[PDB]
Amino acid sequence: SNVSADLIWEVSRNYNSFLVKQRTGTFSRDALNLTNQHSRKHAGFVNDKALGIVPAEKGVKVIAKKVKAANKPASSLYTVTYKSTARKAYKAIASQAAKHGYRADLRQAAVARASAILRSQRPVKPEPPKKLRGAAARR
Amino acid sequence: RYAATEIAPTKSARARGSYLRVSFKNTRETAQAINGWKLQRALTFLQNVIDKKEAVPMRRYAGSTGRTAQGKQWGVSRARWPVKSAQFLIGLLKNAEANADAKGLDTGNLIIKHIQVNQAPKQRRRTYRAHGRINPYMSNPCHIELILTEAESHLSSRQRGVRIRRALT
Amino acid sequence: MVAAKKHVPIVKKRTKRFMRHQSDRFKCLDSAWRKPKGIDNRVRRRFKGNLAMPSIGYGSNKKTKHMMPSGHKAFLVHNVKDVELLLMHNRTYAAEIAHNVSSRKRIDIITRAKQLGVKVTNAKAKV
Amino acid sequence: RKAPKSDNVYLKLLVKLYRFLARRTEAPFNKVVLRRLFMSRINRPPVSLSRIARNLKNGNEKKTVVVVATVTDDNRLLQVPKMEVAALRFTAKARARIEAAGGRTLTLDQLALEKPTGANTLLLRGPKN
Amino acid sequence: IWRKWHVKINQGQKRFATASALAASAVAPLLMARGHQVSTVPEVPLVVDSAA
Amino acid sequence: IPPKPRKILQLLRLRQINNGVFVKVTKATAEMIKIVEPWVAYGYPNLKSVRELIYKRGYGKVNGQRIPLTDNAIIEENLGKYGIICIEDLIHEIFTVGPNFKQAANFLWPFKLSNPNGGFRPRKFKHFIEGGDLGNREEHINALIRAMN
RNA sequence: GAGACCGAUAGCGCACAAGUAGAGUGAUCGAAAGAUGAAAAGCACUUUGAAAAGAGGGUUAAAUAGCACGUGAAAUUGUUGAAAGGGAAGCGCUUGUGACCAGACUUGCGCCCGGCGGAUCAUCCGGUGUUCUCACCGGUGCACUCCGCCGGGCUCAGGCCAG
RNA sequence: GGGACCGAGGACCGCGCUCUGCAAGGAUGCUGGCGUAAUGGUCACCAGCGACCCGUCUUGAAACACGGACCAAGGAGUCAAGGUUUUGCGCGAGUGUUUGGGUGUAAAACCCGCACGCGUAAGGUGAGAGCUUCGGCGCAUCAUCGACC
RNA sequence: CCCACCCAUACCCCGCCCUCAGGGUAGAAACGAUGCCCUGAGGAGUAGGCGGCCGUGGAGGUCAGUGACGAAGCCUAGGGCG
Repeated sequence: SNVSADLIWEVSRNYNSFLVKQRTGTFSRDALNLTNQHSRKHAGFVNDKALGIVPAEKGVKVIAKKVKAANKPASSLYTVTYKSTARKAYKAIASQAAKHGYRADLRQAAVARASAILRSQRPVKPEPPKKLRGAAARR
Repeated sequence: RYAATEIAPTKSARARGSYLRVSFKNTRETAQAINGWKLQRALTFLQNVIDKKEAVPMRRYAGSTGRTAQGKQWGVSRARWPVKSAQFLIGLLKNAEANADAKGLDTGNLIIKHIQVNQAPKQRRRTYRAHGRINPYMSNPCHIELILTEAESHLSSRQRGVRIRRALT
Repeated sequence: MVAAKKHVPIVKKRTKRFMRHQSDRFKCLDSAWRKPKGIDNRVRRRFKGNLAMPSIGYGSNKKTKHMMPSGHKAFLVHNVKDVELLLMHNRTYAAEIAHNVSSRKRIDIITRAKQLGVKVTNAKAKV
Repeated sequence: RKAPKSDNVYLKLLVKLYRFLARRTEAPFNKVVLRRLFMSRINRPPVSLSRIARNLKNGNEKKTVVVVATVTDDNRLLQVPKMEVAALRFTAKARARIEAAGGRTLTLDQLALEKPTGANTLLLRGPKN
Repeated sequence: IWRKWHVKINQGQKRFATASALAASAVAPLLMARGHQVSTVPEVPLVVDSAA
Repeated sequence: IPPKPRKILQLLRLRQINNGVFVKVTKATAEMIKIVEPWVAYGYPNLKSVRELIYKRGYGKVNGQRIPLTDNAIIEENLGKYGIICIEDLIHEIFTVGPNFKQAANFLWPFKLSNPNGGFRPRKFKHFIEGGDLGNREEHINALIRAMN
């Protein structure tokens, strides 16, 4: 055929609607992007097999592409919400990423993304009071 | 608006004049003479300048200016009698004194905390000169403002251990 | 978390700027660097005791480039959607809220960043 | 040259494929094909059906004809023999005339699948002058 | 005013570009990369019945 | 420098100052050095000079690159076809001038020596027999090599 | 009717009582010059001053917008604050003094006990989704299993300058 | 034996040796004070050493000469036609819709009937890239003998 | 004539920057491949040639971008990056 993941990367490497470019690096807003970095490894929309993790009310919501439904967006994402313990969520996500040959390279990235979301859902410690110094302290 | 914005207007009295048709250089020197003085002392001084009893020292704008014995009080030889500048300063000091009376302050204790002379937009007048040129006679007006106010440890362990021993003995 | 990734010590070969020649003398000449194109100017010929000329020799280490002293890389942020872009980069990147972000939007950004553990460079501006 | 001057995305894929082949094989065929993908169009003159027909006259039949160029048609040739031609591009008439004779037309990526080392291949170039 | 405001483009290249644009419109990833909210629609080459 | 001595120094691989090379004595090579006398100091090295030069400042020319001689595998891969398979074979080849001196010496990148510890002399640009440093010191080059090493 | 045009030193000389003011005997030559505020609500009244104005008081979201009126740079000037100055100043490298400051840190992780508060503990059964072997829901599993908190002990990693 | 400067890299792999290991492909271990302007940074000044005022023009070079009171804004290789070289793109013995005509959501976009512009209507030997069934086959191009008009 | 000593951007060792050159990198646990890793050498520069990058006015698409809870502009002996 004429369309492949290699072609979509070539078309969309230099510019995208998901691309964020600054002096210190290039980021991506793609929902199927585990590290939010612009690369062929992590460009979810480019790849036929890709993963993405988004927060839920409690837990994580993992979405994976269905290869046999690339032309049906409404039925192209396999969505699982994990609201059990953190370790059980990591087990399923890693098995989802490596036990069948569906992006085993993203196993470590996917588990880390789930960990960050679960950590971000934890209660927040109150910050210590600010301390003035020198001239500011004496006024 | 005024430049000395650190003075609360409730405890002070102020006066202002704009586009005053007097020499800026002469007015600047005589304002500097009465800076920081008492109101009554400045008024007596400014009157004496009109009658040529006291002289205003010329510090910055004194190029090719005569010498008098009345400047010996200030430590300079070049002193002058800016009569016109003194008259304008008298009016503003009297106005600020009147504003102090309305507020209820004590005129016998007021001092000139802040006095400033700035430059105004210049006026123009053309005079006739030979060799085909018309010479300008641009005037130099000034702005004047004045305000009257009432007259009135992280020591180390060795450092701490030394101090304890010295305090015991 | 607040702590950044372990990194090599940050060295700066030169700290002071590269002042333009004769910019100290003329108000029309800004201090921004300009390469002198004259043939006899002693700055271009590199005579001793004259202003230095910027060159690639002063280039900072690749492993420490664009890192603030804390060890993070600044990422300009405009809204809450921008700080969630930093979810994977607590230890490598810091958030810098833009100068035109309103006061109430700033509180939302700082609240989200604290949840994400992302450092904010200007978190106490309008407090 | 490291990057081709062309902006064609598919040409970049061909270069990437043959850069891998040239590095991982000892075939000088792959290095020639890779270096010809990099050069300019004036350096890649067209090869006509008449020229390829001449070059397989003697014993080079039942071989694969490979040109990194565009294959054109020639009206001077009345009969076109059956042949196996792989090229960057084919004209509408040259492709039809080759297929009418009974031959097959390939692209350079199909050539990599069929002949990863350039075995049993006839590599030609167009007239530079 | 004589500045060559208009550009002459081959009709062959014009039709080539339109064909490429139509083909890219059938590619679902390229639709998202261009900013289109294509997540609740099936069959990216969305064909609606002419009767409706 | 006149054009003739310039070419000789390029042919002797003496491109920078304090560069040292090993030359086998020969009427073809003896006359070359005699023309570059106002720029070179040369003599007859001993075993210690040869040993410490290769051990401390010995780098090989491997595929056009300057690779330090830190292992015997480096020497054998480049000079094993001539029978030199270790560091001591290389030293033996240079000291006792053998059939493969040209290959061993050219393999050795020209030695980059430091300035001598103790100085050259009050006037270093006279001939050695006039109290300078230029010319043939014969067996006195060893004392110079100690200082530059 | 329009513009991938210009935006008050631009665009027609003219965005304004512009072919005007003004110059030349005349033919002709020919400028400068826009912006308070949503609304004049354009400061009543009191007081000092001959007056111009000033100060209180007031309008207003704002007078840090008072018709010398949006915003208000630099050259140049005044006052205040700090400092330097035996026939130049200014510039480069390096300390020191004085003033003034951005960071960093505030603890996290993981084990062993104890008090808890709660059944998304393992297994099995049904349904569903998928990458066809992995998951999710519901039930069983009502407590040496699992999840969060609190009180102790310990390990490790944590900033700056040094021996 | 006594000093000085430095610690680049970051799971393992190698060469080795004096092998329960090691000084062998790059610093670890133990300890103290402090945890804040203390280190560090920016300014101004003093101090030691260093340091001609820019540009233009002429000349082998200097020197002379010219421009420079200060600031803000403006300020100078552009457009068109005709040739030409190189890169990218389309079609390719053809190529060029846009004088014009036909639709149009109307100066856009889409389509094209007839002319018209530019171009077009087969050998021997030696090398030689690349194939090889190891016998050989031989691109482009050059040299030579050709053949034809 | 002899001994020691002083220091140049010069010579030796190390760190960092850039450029050049030579190698590795897919039955992909796989990549701003315009990337990453390894090794070596080099660094003055007028006329001139080549490349990258910064900045200003306007246009298309895009960031469901910023903003009266304050855009733009201007001031700053306040900081960060190059």
